[PDB]
Amino acid sequence: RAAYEADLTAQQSPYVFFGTPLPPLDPDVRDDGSYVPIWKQEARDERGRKRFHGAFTGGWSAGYFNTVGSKEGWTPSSFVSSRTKRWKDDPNKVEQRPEDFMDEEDLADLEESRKLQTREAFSGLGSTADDAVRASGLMGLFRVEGETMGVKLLKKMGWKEGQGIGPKVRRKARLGLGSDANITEETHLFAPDNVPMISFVRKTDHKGLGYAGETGLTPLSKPRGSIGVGILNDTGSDDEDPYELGPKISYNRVIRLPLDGFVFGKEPDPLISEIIAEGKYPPPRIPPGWVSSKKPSTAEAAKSSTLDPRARAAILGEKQLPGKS
Amino acid sequence: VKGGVWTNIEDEILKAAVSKYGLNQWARVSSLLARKTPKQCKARWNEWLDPSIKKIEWSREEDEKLLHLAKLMPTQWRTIAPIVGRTANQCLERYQKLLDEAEQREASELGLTGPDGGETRAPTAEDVRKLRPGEIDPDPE
Amino acid sequence: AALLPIAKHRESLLYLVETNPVTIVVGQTGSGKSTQIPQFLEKAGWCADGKLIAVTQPRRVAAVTLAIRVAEEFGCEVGKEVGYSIRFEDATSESTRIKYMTDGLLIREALVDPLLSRYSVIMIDEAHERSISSDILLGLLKKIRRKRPDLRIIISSATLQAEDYRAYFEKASETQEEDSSNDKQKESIASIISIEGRTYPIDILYLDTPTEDYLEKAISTVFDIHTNEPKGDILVFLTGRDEIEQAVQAVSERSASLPPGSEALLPLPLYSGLSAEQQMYVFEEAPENTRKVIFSTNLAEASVTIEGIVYVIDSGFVKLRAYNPKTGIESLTATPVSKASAAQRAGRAGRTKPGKCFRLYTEEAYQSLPDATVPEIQRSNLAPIILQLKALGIDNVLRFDYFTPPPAEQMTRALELLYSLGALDDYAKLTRPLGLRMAELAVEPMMAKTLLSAQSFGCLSEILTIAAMTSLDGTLWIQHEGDKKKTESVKRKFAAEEGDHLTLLNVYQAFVTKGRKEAHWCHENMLNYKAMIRAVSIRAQLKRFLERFGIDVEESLSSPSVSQQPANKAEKIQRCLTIGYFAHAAKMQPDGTFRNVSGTTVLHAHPSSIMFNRKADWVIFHEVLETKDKTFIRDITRIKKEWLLEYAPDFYKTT
Amino acid sequence: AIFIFNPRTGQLFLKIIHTSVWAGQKRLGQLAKWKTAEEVAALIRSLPVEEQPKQLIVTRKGLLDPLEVNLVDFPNISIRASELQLPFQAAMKVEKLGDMILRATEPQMVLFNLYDDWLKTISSYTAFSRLILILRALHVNQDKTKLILRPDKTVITQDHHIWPSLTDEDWIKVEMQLRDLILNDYGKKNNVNVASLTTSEVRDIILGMEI
Amino acid sequence: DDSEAEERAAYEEAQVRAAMDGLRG
Amino acid sequence: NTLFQKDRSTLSFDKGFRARAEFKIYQLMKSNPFWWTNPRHDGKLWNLNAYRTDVIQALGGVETILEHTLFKATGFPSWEGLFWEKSSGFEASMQF
Amino acid sequence: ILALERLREAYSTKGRLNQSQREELALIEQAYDSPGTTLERIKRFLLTQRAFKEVGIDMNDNYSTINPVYDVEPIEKISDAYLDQYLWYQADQRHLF
Repeated sequence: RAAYEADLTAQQSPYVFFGTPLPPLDPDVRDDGSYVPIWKQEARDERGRKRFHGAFTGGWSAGYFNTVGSKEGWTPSSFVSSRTKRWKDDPNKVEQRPEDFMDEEDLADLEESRKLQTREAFSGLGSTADDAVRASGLMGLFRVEGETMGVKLLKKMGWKEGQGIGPKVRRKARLGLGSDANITEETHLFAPDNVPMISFVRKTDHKGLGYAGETGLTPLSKPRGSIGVGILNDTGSDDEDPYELGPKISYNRVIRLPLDGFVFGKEPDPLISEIIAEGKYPPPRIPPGWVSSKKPSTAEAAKSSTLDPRARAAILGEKQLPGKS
Repeated sequence: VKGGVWTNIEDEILKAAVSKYGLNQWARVSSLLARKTPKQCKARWNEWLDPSIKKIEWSREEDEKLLHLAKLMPTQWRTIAPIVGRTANQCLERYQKLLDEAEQREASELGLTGPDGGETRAPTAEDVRKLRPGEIDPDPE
Repeated sequence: AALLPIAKHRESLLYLVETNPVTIVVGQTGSGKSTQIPQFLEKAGWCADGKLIAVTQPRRVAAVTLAIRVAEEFGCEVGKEVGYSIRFEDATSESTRIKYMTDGLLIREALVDPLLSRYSVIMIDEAHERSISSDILLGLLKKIRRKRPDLRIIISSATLQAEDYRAYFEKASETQEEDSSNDKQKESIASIISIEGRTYPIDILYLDTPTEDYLEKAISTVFDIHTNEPKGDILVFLTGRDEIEQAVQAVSERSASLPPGSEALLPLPLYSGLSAEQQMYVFEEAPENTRKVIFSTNLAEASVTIEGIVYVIDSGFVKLRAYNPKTGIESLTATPVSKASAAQRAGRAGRTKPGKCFRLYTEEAYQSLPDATVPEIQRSNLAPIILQLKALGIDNVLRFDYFTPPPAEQMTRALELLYSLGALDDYAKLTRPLGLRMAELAVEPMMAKTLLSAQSFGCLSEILTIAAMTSLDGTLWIQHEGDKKKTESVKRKFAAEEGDHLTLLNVYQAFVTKGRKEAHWCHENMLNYKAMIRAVSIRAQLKRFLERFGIDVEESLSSPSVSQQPANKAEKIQRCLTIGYFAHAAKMQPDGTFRNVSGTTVLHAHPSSIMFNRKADWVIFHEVLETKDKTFIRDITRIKKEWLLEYAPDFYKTT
Repeated sequence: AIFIFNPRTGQLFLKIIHTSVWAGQKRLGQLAKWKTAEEVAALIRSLPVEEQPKQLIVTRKGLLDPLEVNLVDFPNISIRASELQLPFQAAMKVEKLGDMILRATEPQMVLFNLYDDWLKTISSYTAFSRLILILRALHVNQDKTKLILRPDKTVITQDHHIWPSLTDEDWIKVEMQLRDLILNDYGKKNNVNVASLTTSEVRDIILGMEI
Repeated sequence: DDSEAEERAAYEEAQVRAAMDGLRG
Repeated sequence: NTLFQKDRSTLSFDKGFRARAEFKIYQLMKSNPFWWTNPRHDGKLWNLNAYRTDVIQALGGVETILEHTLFKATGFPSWEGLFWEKSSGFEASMQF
Repeated sequence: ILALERLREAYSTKGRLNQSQREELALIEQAYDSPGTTLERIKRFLLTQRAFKEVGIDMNDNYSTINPVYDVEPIEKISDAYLDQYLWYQADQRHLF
């Protein structure tokens, strides 16, 4: 029946010259790659049969058919040494690693426990873990950001955090002495301030602008650990605590007629009003006597463009960043 | 969504599954459908889709029977309905319709019926019983 | 042309472009500035010395339509004397004098002549939109004009924010403060001329109470304005495609319930990726005893103009994209409209006859709205922008004359992204031409880094094809709602289990090699034609770009040498992809959703990718976007974890 | 006096400024802030790179202006305004400190250890909290804090120490008594009940943030 | 909130009257 | 304690809860062993943690109990700092 | 709040719910999110509804006696719980018992 699925895949997906074609959409041939929820999935082993094999993974057998041995058996490798051929200075030191004594299940669980995370110098997608550090008060005043290296490379070229970017601002100061303008105003070159970011509130509803909406009601309040009762006998978590009844009680310490539903604007929009208005700019005088002085490829130049940015910015009058000196 | 208004396709699949399966097996009948529970299919069969339900305009003697039974058994509509010969919701709707029609008659010979179709006419209970935009029918079956 | 008010000030602004080095123009859209000002400059003798007039447009299709209109008004063919240049499409000639470009194409074409001696007048239209390229070109022109005062700059600030441009245009440099010893009068470098347009009076009506459903309130507004007010086509400003679909379905269902003998109502959607048939149905006038209801997105605000429109309903919302700096994902969220955007939406009604405005919010709700939109440079991924700025040679991006400075930690994320993608060293400098090779490519820098780290590992032409498919906005498949299993089957005609990029490679190879460049074959295959032959041209242009990189081209697709095994070739392609796309890595969870390497944010497969129902363990995605509530990821491709631990040793580390 | 305190190690740099700087000068607050920023920058330049600070927390917002002028050469050092009303001024109310501040005839650097010998027993967080509490209590009442810190004549302050030597339980009792004094003062000043205050309100009163 | 104070007080006399059954008489 | 709990007001609008708990047997198939007491109205009426301490002391001690078990075969140096996981990753995987 | 809290005590126990229990939990969460619409629905049901769904009947076995257990529709259970709490509170206020 391999020829039937083979030429059915050839007929349904003829132009697959890259990757692997999908199995055909038919009731006869199942879809192995399709994701069928979890409440629809079945527990199968490496061989496809529906059984378990561990004692702590829900099987009625364990090991090599209820035996702690193996089909290949065990053979103790030998060890001989003397003053002449001493073991410590031999070149082929076969070391006694904790993996000769393990099994494929042990290695599988070892790599299962070994997770993946980004390095300290690079930030990842969706990383939101600094709020607990920052929203702590005096605890967060000592724990500063651990120098993600983009901030460090901006630091090297002349940036200090707490202020924005741009050309340097020539404002004198504020000393905390109110708004005194009697200062000499000799105007040191400061750094531009940081404009804040934007954070739009999530909008899934169709509720309009300025609408408060209906407010909700809150529910009426609400050697560590133990050996479990089973993942299927946990039912509704009938056990919380035997020694006292109920949840944790939190305590205080004290004791033309317009359209229907539309109102007429009391004032017109100014922004549409300057469209037909004369504006606030008088046109130029234009005295008689002025005369127009001017009487009435890119790809090839880009190919010949040998101007590297070291020499491209030289004619642009820009100061290059300091390098390795 | 589990529930909702009943369509003609769902009604005919319900009738076909009742034909193939019977009345004591509602889980299979609901398994032919997609948006309806076994209890909802059973309620739709027992309230509308059974053709032992009288689905025409009421006769007059049915109306005196309904009014006398609503006089002797206040608000026991599941008891009144077998005796009258209709369903509980049908008997309740006809009773409320008779009450609203008598209210309209009292307004008619009282003089409250002025301009026909005007906005000053006080509506009946049927207009209030009409669903507002954003409201759920309690008896979709 | 003559009836437009712009000619009434014509010679005046000519005096300005002969006297002031920079001259900001204030004018409402529709006064004919874009159609006549380049013509006025060409007739003033500014092209007699072999010079050029540049019109920089933030919008692409608006640039094409404006160039076509100016060519039609000039009596010349498009590209002969009036031409255009947008991304990957340059229709110009040597005899061309008036040229309409994308402003981003001025940013990218600036790596030809840094002084821009090929051009004499640079005018920036729709400057009130305030795109990123507009501000970068403003800084570039300000820095160029220090060395070339003969270059003239015109700004079409349609709003009352032209004073901000003027205040930007006396601040020249800190270096000129030392030479300011003479008592000479400060000459007016920047002069703002206000050419006033004409609009018929429009009545604006607000609400006494805020609404609970602006879509249904807008539908009720349309039906009340049809039943009460006389004949006139209705335009409504909506946000998304789904709201327009629900609106047209609801008005069709209620127009089925309309009484006979009244005027029929024709619903018409206005999306960005519309087909030709729906677009020409929208642009064509209403039939006899028929009144049109155009449910439109933001296009009709600034990009396109539909005639015979009397009514316009502003929902008070517009979708906006904002790249989060801390997380690193986009967010297409429904922002409340700005004061200037709502003013333009109101003013787009009364064009042919005096209409009415029907903003769906209270009058006090039009009092705390933002005066202008959020700056586009503050809510975008700055990594291509910092890449372009270092391509021009300005590596001091901290000390750069921005129009509005981006906030201080977004470009830190951008520099982190650029360092992870090769390009930059530890000293914040563009490197030995690695960084230069990502500098000049018009691709997203992620897979430009991939294409550089392709030749050392074999396959180059296949992911060059995938690069043609990725730099492509409007999707290849024509969205056929009537076909559900047929769309899956024709998506399964070219399906690859090892990711979604290989499906695009398969459809390109089917079109080019065996399809013989035939469009009707794409018509049975439910695929578009124009954007994908544009992608063919893009692949040719990128092949030319890597020909200028000095690496020879290995085009083995034409050769029948299939002796290399295809499984190793496929894993080679996806291995190069995860060499590139290591930052956009995710792991699928048992509940069906995906999750990042940090394991914090919930990600879902986009319902257009091949792996919507397929099971995978580790994936890469081309781009992540946040919808209304779910955060989707596109172009799902299967990878391995040890590929991440091998090709990102400084980014990722195991426990 | 200019105070530069290290919270991690307890090191305190006291820059004593004499009247000779203020002789013949006008707008004394302005060049006072400038001289303070210049002295901080000079002490930073004198300190080695390993001992150079990474963050500067200023009790006054105005120091954001001159220090940035005085620390152009050090972009790796950040300056942050403190929203906490830190009672670092109340360090004049120690008798010995004000004694050599007033008797000093020249501007000079003086080294102090505000934690004394707490770091051998407790961590830097508890020592910092105790120092902040002691400074707040001194700002509230100098004599009452002196009486609480020395409840008996057997409690003798060491010559090299500023606070008298006490055991851990004695320090806990002193901390609780100073907390009671500060809470009573805050309740009397702001007309708030003392016994009804939660832990967050008590900690915010101790830290001095604007509630 | 004055109403909240009133109905929490109502809880307070409810608990006292629950505790004072027979003693009040 | 009930005079100091957080939600005394909504609990003041709760009347007739004892007869309701008596009639709960006609609504739920699960029986309530504590039908007679309401924690939000009566409070916690017993405390049995001294039972835990004295049953630890009654069995000799922690060391005798751990001598009955495979504690020394785990190689853990001290008992304090040792927590049990209720389920397993595989066991929680095979839940539905 | 009290009515929904006593409706949760049956089924807020996490895990192993049938379809009606999940519908009840969804209805209770919907009532928590939007209280006013739920209250208007309940009052409309008290004014108008006089015909109700079928009530399932089962037996609970204590091994000495068995007792009936009634299964009511969740929407009617919400209405009945609100009515029960309101009636008990108003009879406590008016000294009925």
